[PDB]
Amino acid sequence: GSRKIIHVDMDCFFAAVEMRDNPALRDIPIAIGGSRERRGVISTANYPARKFGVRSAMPTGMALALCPHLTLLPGRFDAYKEASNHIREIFSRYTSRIEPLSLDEAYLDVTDSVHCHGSATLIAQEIRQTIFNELQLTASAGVAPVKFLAKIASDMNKPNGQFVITPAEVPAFLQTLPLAKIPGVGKVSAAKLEAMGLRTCGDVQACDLVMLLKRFGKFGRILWERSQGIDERDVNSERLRKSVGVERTMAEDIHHWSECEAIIERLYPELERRLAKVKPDLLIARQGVKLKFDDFQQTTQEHVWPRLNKADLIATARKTWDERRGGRGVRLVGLHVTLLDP
DNA sequence: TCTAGGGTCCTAGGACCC
DNA sequence: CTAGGGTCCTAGGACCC
Ligand SMILES: Cc1cn([C@H]2C[C@H](O)[C@@H](COP(=O)(O)NP(=O)(O)OP(=O)(O)O)O2)c(=O)[nH]c1=O
Ligand SMILES: [Mg+2]
Ligand SMILES: [Mg+2]
Repeated sequence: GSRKIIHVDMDCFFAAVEMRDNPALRDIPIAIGGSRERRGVISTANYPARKFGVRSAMPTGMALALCPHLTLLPGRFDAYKEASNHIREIFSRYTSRIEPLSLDEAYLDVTDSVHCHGSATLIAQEIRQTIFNELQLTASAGVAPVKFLAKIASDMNKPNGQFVITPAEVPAFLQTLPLAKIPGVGKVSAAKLEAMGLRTCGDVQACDLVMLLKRFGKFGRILWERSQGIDERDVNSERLRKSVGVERTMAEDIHHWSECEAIIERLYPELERRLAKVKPDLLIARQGVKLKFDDFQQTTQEHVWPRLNKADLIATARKTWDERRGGRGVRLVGLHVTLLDP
C-alpha cells in the first residue's frame, strides 16, 4: 500500500548541544573535532562556521584556513547519548516502528498511527515541538511515502523545518531530482552517472535496466527503482550491531613495532569494556586489526575467531606489520571484532 | 588543506564443502 | 569419466553519521 514515513534529523547535532550548554557560543563560528596538533577532522560545525565553508570531515587545518577564528571543541559524547536516548523516547511516544540510523536520526513508520488524525505532518510537527521543549534542541523532518524521499525531504527545510512529499507530488519531484541527492549516491557514483550522461532521476527513468544491472549490479537496480520512486524498504526496529572497533590516529612516527604493540596494549582495555556491554561473555565470529599508512592507504586483517583475546590481536598485528607495512610509516592503529548473528 | 572515529552494506578473489 | 556450484573467508570500496 502507501505508507507514511517520517525521517527525523537533529540540526547541527553536536554543535547544537554545545551551544545549548554554552550560550557564549551560539553566534560565533564553532566546530567539534580534533586539533591539527593531533591531526584532527571536523565532526560538525554550526551555521556561522558553515558560512565560511567549514564542513564535516574537513581537515581542521583546512577549516582554520577558512575560518581563522573557528572555536574548536573536542566532543562531549555522553551529552549526545542522553539527547539521542531522549529523542528516541519521544519517538516511542508516537509509534513502535522506529529505525534509528544514528544518534540524531530515525525513520518512523507512522501509517497505522491514530495520533493526529492519521496525519504524518502534524505528527512530525509535534515530534519537533516536543523535542524543542524537552531538550532545547532543534530538529528537522521529512514526510514521504517511502524512506529515501523522507530522508531527502528531511534536508530540504533544515534547520528547524519540515518538508512533505505526497504520492501525487512524487513524479514531478523525481524528474528534476539530482541522483546525488539520493542516499547511497556519493561522489564516485554520481561522477560515474555524470560520465554516463545521467544527472537526474528523470534521466534514469528513460534508461535500460539491463545496462544499469551490468555496470552497477545491485546498485543499478536500486538506482532505477528509487528513480521510479520505488523504495520497498520497511522500517525495521529490530536492527542490531554487527561490529565494534577501537582505532586511533597519532601525530605519527611509529616505524618501530614496539610502538604499534604499545598502542595495541592501550587500545585493548577499551575494546573489552565496549564489547562487554553488549556481550558480557565476549562473543566474536571474527577478530582483527587495522593499520593505516603514511600514504593514507590502509589494510585490515581479520580471521575466524571464537572469543576476544589480546594475544591473538597482537600476533595478527605483528604479521600485518611484517608483511603489509612495506617500510611505510603508520599513522593509525585499530582493533575490530564482528559479532554473531541473532 | 594534508586528511577522525565510528559504523553500514556491497563485491569479489580465492578457499573450501559437497 | 581431474568438478562445477555454492558458501565461506577475507580484504577493500563506497557510503553514511
Ligand atoms: C557527517 C558527519 C557527522 N558526524 C557527527 C556530527 C553530527 O553532530 C552528527 C550528525 O551528523 P549529521 O546529521 O549528518 N550532521 P549535522 O546534524 O550536524 O548537520 P545538519 O544540521 O543535519 O545539516 O554526526 C561526524 O562525526 N562526522 C561526520 O562526517
Ligand atoms: Mg543527517
Ligand atoms: Mg543531523
